[PDB]
Amino acid sequence: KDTIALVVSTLNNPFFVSLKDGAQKEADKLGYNLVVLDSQNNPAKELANVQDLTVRGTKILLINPTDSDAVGNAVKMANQANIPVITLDRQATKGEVVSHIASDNVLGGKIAGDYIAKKAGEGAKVIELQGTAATSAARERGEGFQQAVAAHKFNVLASQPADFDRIKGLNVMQNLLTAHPDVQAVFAQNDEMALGALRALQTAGKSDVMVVGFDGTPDGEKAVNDGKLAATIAQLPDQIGAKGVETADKVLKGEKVQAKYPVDLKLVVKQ
Ligand SMILES: O[C@@H]1[C@H](O)[C@H](O)CO[C@H]1O
Repeated sequence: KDTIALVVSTLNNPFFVSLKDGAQKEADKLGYNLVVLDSQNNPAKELANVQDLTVRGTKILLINPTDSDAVGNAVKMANQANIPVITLDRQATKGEVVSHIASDNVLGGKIAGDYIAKKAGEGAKVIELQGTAATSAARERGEGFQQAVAAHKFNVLASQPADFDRIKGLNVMQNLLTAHPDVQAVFAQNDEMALGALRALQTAGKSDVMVVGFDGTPDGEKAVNDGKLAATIAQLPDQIGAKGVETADKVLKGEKVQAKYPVDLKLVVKQ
């Protein structure tokens, strides 16, 4: 069996666990050996992961960048080693990439903003918990959210990165809460930060604040169902992973593939 490598940004996020399971199930299906490497959100670790794979007989590299701008050196090393690179979920700003597979994060952010305006009303006072700064996913969701801010005249009280992490999202929201107790709604750029934000609101006794997450992970869907999370934009991580391995197969078989493959989003609300 030919080996396909999957370098994922982190395995400490349910979203990336499902992405890995999607790839594993498709690799099993198509008869490939799948090696999984965790970069642990560290560009230095990511680079070393890629350097080690280029000599393991890896035929194709599926990579989820820890940083869209810094991953360029790793992609270029794969390029020198003649190993095709497919990015999943986040882009690579530099280096040659065969195909990129992800959601429309600009649309995702806009839909989140529109839903908030529908519930909390136009001109609502909002806070935004942004993802890791140098990732295409976070940059795009902020951009889509900025279109909603302008359309619905939201008053953005504060906007700060909590790095797609639940504990950080918790602490950042705790601090912004003390400084802006008049917040009406919060857009968290992933479900982990949205879950952390809910816990901060719980600790602070603020039951009145509407929170919108992003991903539709098991925990995020449970919160929406329990009525704790107002909504989440569901992604299809398992299908981003499957589409990556499927696309890896086509490349290895000499079939040309599209440069971009979108994966649908869906607004998830209770009922
Ligand atoms: O799309 C993914 C998911 O939202 C994850 O939760 C954080 O990283 C983003 O790039």
